[PDB]
Amino acid sequence: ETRELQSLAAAVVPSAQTLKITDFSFSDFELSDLETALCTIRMFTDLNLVQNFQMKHEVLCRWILSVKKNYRKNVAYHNWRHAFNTAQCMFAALKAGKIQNKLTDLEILALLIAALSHDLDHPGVSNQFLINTNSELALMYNDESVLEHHHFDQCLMILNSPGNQILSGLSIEEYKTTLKIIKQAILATDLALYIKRRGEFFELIRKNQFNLEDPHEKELFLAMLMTACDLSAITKPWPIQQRIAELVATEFFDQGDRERKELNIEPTDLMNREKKNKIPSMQVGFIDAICLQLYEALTHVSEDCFPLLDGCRKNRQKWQALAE
Ligand SMILES: CCCOCCn1c(=O)nc(NCCOC(C)C)c2cnc(-c3ccc(OC)nc3)cc21
Ligand SMILES: [Mg+2]
Ligand SMILES: [Zn+2]
Repeated sequence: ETRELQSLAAAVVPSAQTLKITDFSFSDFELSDLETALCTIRMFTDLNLVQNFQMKHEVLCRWILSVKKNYRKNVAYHNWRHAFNTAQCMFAALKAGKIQNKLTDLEILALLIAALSHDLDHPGVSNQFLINTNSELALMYNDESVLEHHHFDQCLMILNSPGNQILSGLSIEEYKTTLKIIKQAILATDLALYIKRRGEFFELIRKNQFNLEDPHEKELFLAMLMTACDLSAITKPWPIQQRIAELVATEFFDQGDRERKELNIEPTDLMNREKKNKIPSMQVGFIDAICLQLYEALTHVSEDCFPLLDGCRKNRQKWQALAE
């Protein structure tokens, strides 16, 4: 929409301080859609991406609105607000968490784009569901990280669309490198790839062998940072985290309803509204098994990332009081 582009491109962009986007405790709940788009421009601006990459304001504005438009409004959790919150957590980890200091402008550019694009056109159903219902997407990508390959395909489509080419000014070598980093960062959002690769990351930290100058270690770190940002709603102050967990559960139960109606199966506990009683004990298990070690490792990388670990520990204690 041309009208929405004009509304955004002609608007004054408030400061990062005013928008509170540097805060790990940030909440999008009170913001209007236009305000989330203004926050997004501010993220690109303050990470020196607009200046460094000579980005055309109108093009960046069109791209943000195209990304926002390509998230489904009938998806409870994996929608524009979650992608926006993931990017905000990336901005906070880069600024407040001091991750910016450890990466190049090209990596930062790729991470912010990947954070905003990582769930593009998420259908609100898991990879397993798409393989189960024999969906065309599952066939296109050989049942491996189906959604994640699709999110990158949607990301590229937007980047290649007329008037949305925010990378048009990059040199050919920079452009190819950025797309490769974006692709790897989006694929990293598949929790199966996080579990597969995390052991190597935790071992590198434990042995003090963690070296960001090594290209293989750099890619591994960017993958871990993507997961940390993706799951970051689990680290928010209790009331904010509780409201998002309700959306997470709503999406899982919506898939379960689809499985009951289309496949005639009793869904897995995670996807079964009738087994909503398992939520608190399952949240404790998931935080302990998946979340804590990741936030611990990121804090070892940069001490300033501690609020993510602190919030995760506080939420674990709260969910446990509900489950016990
Ligand atoms: C609330 C719904 C019930 O959650 C139960 C716990 N739980 C789970 O058991 N399994 C998940 N994924 C599939 C299995 O994965 C294995 C373990 C690798 C799973 C995925 N995401 C969340 C989540 C994320 C952010 C978030 O932010 C607030 N709140 C909850 C929780 C999750
Ligand atoms: Mg995803
Ligand atoms: Zn996500």
